[PDB]
Amino acid sequence: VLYVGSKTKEGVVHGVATVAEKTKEQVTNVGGAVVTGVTAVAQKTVEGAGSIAAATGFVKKDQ
Amino acid sequence: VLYVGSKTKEGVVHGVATVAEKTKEQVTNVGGAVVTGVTAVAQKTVEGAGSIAAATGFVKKDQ
Amino acid sequence: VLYVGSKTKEGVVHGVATVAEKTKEQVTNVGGAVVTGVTAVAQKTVEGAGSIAAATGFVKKDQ
Amino acid sequence: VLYVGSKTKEGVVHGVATVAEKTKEQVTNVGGAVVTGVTAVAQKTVEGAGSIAAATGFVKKDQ
Amino acid sequence: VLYVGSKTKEGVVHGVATVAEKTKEQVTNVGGAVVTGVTAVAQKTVEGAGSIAAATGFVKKDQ
Amino acid sequence: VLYVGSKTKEGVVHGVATVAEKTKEQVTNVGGAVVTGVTAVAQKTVEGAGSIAAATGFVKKDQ
Amino acid sequence: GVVAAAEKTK
Amino acid sequence: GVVAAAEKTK
Amino acid sequence: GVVAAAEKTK
Amino acid sequence: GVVAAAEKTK
Amino acid sequence: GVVAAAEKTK
Amino acid sequence: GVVAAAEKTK
Repeated sequence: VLYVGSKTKEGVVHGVATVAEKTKEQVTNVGGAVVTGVTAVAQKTVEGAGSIAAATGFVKKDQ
Repeated sequence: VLYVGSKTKEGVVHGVATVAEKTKEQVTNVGGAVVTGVTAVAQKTVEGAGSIAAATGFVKKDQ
Repeated sequence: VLYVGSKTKEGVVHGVATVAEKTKEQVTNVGGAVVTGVTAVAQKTVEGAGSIAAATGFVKKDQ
Repeated sequence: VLYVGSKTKEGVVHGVATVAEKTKEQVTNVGGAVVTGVTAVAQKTVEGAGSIAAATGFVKKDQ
Repeated sequence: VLYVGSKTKEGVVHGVATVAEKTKEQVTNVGGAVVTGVTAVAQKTVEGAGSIAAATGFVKKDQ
Repeated sequence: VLYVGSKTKEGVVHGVATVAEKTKEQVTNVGGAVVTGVTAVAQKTVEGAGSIAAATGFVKKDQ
Repeated sequence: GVVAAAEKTK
Repeated sequence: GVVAAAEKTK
Repeated sequence: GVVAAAEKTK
Repeated sequence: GVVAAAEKTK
Repeated sequence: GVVAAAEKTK
Repeated sequence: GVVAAAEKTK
């Protein structure tokens, strides 16, 4: 019996109850980024950069 | 019996009840970034930079 | 029996009840970053820089 | 325009988020009544007696 | 315009978030009544007696 | 414009967030009544007697 | 003559 | 003659 | 003759 | 020459 | 020459 | 030449 990195539970979401009673919702983007309404999200990156709800306006690396 | 890094629980979300009764919601982005409404999010990055709700207006690395 | 880094519980969120009765909500971004409404978020970064609700207006590293 | 008993909202339940993470649940009844776990219940009785989660052990009206 | 008993809101429940993380739950009834766990319940009785979570052991009206 | 008994809000419950992290819960009834755990309950009785979490051991009206 | 015996002898 | 005996002899 | 005996002999 | 004009004249 | 003008004249 | 003008003339 070793259990090397075993029996784990990593990047987990459970038992999520959500109610969203919105009468009006409105997003207006003019250039750039808009991230809206991320719910119950699970990730596990290995040897990499992992974002979830990142937003960047604009990367301008001219020349 | 070793249990090297085992039996763990890392980057976990559970038992989340949420109610959002909003009559009006409005996002207006003009250039740049807007991140809105991240709920119950779990991540586990290894050997990397992990953001969750990052926002950057604009990276301008000219030349 | 060793339990090296085992039986842990790191970067965990549970048992979160939330109610948000807002009649009107409005975000107006003109250039830059806006991060709004992060709830019940869990992360575990290893060998990396991990932000959660960071916001930067604009990085301007010309030349 | 009269609106006699109109535009009402009576005996109403809405926007209910519930999470019940129970590892073990056990009811043992030996004679009598057991009422367990009533959630989000709405009633409207008119000219009558309306119970919701009543429990009576035993009515013994001999003779 | 009269609005006789109108535009009302009576016996109402809304916006209820609940989390119940119980590891063990056990009810043992031996004769009698047990009422357990009523949540988010709305009623409106008219011209009648309305209970919600009543419990009576035993009515014994002999003769 | 009269508004006789109108525009009211009677017997109302809203915006209730609850968290109950109990490791063990145990009810043992031997004869009689037990009422346990009433949450976010709204009632409106008219021309009647309205209880909510009443408990009576035993009514014994012999003869 | 109501009877409601019950046992859980383990 | 109501009877509601119960036992949990372990 | 209501009776509601109960035991939990462990 | 990035430009991101926007108007909401009501 | 980044420009991000915006107006909401009502 | 970053510019981020904004107005809300009502």
